[PDB]
Amino acid sequence: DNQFYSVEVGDSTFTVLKRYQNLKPIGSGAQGIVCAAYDAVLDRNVAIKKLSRPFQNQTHAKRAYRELVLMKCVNHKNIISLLNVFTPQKTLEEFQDVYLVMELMDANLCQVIQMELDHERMSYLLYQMLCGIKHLHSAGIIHRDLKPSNIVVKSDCTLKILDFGLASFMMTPYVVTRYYRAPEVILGMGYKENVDIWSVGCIMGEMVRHKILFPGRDYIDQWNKVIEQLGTPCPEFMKKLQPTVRNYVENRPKYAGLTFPKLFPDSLFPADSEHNKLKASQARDLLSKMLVIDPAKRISVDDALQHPYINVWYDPAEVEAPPPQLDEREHTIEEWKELIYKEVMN
Ligand SMILES: COc1ccccc1Nc1cc2cnn(-c3cc(C(=O)NC4COC4)sc3C)c2cc1F
Repeated sequence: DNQFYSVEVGDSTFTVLKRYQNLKPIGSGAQGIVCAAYDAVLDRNVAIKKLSRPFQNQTHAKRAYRELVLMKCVNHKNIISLLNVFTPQKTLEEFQDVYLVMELMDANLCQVIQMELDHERMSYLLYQMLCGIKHLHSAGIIHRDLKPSNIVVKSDCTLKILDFGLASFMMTPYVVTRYYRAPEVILGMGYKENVDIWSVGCIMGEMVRHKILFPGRDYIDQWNKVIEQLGTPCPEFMKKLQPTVRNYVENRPKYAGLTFPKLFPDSLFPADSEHNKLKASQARDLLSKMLVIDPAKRISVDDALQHPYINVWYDPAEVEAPPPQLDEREHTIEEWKELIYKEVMN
């Protein structure tokens, strides 16, 4: 008689509204377990993510409340839009789980990275990534943690971002990915909008190379791979570092740094025709303006949107959606539960 029913996807239990049918697992998609389903009311397929007791600790709760708030705060075709938010529980007292429903896409960006892509679809994905990031920046949201696993793609090239990024101690055997974070994040520097441009460059370079550009067990190894390939930054960059990090970075073995022709040889790009020959040099040129250690010498979102490799997709109304209440501090489990429950019920 109630509007909910229970199914077992994996070893997880999905209690969802009776409008969603034929639940099957898909991918990881951060912060829990996600399902594909058919929505009988909308006559379309959807993705449903379960947030199991998001108020169980500060890290889970601060992020969950931040997501739930910020999603009815953005409106752009390359940023996640929720079709529905619900909890099967009736009261605050019994409140346990939150379910997020969104349009069903087809694949991670990780899977697309493994593929061998043409310039037309490559640049269109980066175009959509830059538009979504521009929208977030214009809404006063600087991500700082873009990664392929949090960007979903459709078969027709459409792309959406999922997570809104950073704002700590976890208990599970689930590890965070850090390879796409900017030197500002690795070195605790204070940042600006183009901190997300470094992440786009890491993604674009991985699409070309089919290898993580800057892998490592932690920031120690990750930093070595940055300076090994890009070289030690100029004395101006390091002047802007805090004394302690300053000493560790000044004393790291100096590296000359390879040029971008040798970092991404023409072998990695299609270049059997004249069109592909030109697009390869354009693609490599943008990479060299994005994979810059010093954020003062790093290209901005707006400048990269006007890059010849990118601007072939520009259209009058395509990022023209201005933002249509704020973060909190230290709360307890009881307080985060009530805060999250209110946002769910409105
Ligand atoms: C904050 O994140 C979320 C918030 C709310 C709800 C969900 C999410 N996350 C989430 C959303 C999507 C949207 N599409 N997919 C997806 C579908 C795949 C697939 O195999 N589809 C078959 C081919 O057509 C059936 S693969 C893949 C990555 C997702 C995976 C997700 F984890």
